[PDB]
Amino acid sequence: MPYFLLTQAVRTGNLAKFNQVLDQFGEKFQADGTYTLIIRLRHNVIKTGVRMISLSYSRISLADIAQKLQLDSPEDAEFIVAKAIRDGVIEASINHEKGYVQSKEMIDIYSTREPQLAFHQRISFCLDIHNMSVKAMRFP
Amino acid sequence: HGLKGLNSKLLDIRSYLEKVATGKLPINHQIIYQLQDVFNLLPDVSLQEFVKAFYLKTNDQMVVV
Amino acid sequence: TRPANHRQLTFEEIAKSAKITVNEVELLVMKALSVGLVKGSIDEVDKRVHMTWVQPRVLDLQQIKGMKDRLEFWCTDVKSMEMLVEHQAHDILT
Amino acid sequence: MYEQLKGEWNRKSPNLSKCGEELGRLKLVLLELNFLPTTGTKLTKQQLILARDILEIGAQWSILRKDIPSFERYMAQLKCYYFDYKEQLPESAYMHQLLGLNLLFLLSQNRVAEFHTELERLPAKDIQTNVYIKHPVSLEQYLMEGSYNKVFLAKGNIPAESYTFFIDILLDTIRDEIAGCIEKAYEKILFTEATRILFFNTPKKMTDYAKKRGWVLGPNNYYSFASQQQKPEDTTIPSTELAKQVIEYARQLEMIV
Repeated sequence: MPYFLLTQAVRTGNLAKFNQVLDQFGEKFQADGTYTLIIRLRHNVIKTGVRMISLSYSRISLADIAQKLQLDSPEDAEFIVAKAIRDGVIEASINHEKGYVQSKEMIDIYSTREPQLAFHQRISFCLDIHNMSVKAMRFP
Repeated sequence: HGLKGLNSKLLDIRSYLEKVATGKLPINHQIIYQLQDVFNLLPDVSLQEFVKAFYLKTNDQMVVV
Repeated sequence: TRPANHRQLTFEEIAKSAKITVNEVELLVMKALSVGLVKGSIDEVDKRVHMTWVQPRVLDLQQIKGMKDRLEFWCTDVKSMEMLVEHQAHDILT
Repeated sequence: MYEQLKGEWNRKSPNLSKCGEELGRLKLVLLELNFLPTTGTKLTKQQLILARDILEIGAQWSILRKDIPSFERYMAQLKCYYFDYKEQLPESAYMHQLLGLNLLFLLSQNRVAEFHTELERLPAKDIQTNVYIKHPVSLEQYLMEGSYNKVFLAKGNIPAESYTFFIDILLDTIRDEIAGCIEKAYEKILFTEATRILFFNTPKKMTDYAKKRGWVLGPNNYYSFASQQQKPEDTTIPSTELAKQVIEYARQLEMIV
């Protein structure tokens, strides 16, 4: 009941409920030893939507993300987007010439260059299963 | 040892044009470099389409893994 | 002059060095393909002329000197990277 | 012996010789016996009462003179005295602002991972009371989301001592980071954008970032060049090491029987 209703308030843009259920269920947070969420998850209260928008949209104007994050200011919304790309939350870029915030490029060389860098571990893990099988085989 | 002959034929063609660029023996104008003039144009390594040879490398890898 | 380093020659270099007009560089290279001293191809949206060349002739001792340096780079690439393969796969060689 | 507990503390300390007397006071206390076991014995805790107090006023005189390796030196030994295993040790009334000096210093030099793991030893003083500690953790919360300006509008409110020798460094390491964002491909603006983004309708700060940074004022137009690299690629570079990996595949198939 605390944690399911916690992420209930996180997904919506409501902070008054977020502060209410902190006050309601803080003593349960005392038993779990997790006081520190209130100081470090209020960061992601504003950063969850900008992760959600930049995954949905592809080439957005900063004048429209202000009302969509209900921040009512385009001038600091540059800085929230600047902090998220600084933290590597979204890989996107900003056009600071006429107000464009565009996302990344298309699906990349993922079909060509990547998959052997997953395949090397799976060779090495499965033959070690074959090695650990054969070495521990014959006790009689 | 297939590649140990690749430098062995290379060290022989190394020694020949050292002693004819030096200029000891007369330059065979007919075949000794005119056939090499044909040779020295075709190690084509043009990248950005031959880079896309390597999902077939992933394909040859995929059956192994 | 450029030995297949970037042999995709642009049209203005031919039109200047042959001092021919721009519209006649295509009829000039189709003649050289018709004779058979070159086996390239022609792009026209970029107007760059791709080159594959099989006609040999004399090469005037100074170009052996540059051919030596390219053969010496060719030497240490073959030699050292064979020592990499042999030292790596020594125990399954026999 | 028992050297000037409030000698030149209250009015002024322009001293350099009492700094040597404090230097000798360090040679007195830390050569008495030790402070390592600390089993019981309030009588041998009595010099531990004074050893805290002389390092508190040593940390007071350190920030009075702005010595950076010394200030972490006195504070670590003070934190080692709150690392006492048998802490009877009545509450010195300077502790909360002393840790607030440490909380603000370690915030300023970009020890942000060390910042939050420092906050574990504070049970409930962050919420109930203690504006000496509540102010830098409200400051770090302002650095969290997007709120640069609430930091600089709470600049004119320190309930503690002046804190100026830390917050001059703390804001300078903010200004160059936003300068580090604007020294990217963001090409040209005017002084009024340096007034809005950076701050400060004209002081000599526009001279400060003309000489430190670039930002030459042209025909009422600044200039910042492109910091974007060329990205040299071949993407057949791993041809050696991929040829290495397949060798130990068959080497681990054969040869180990």
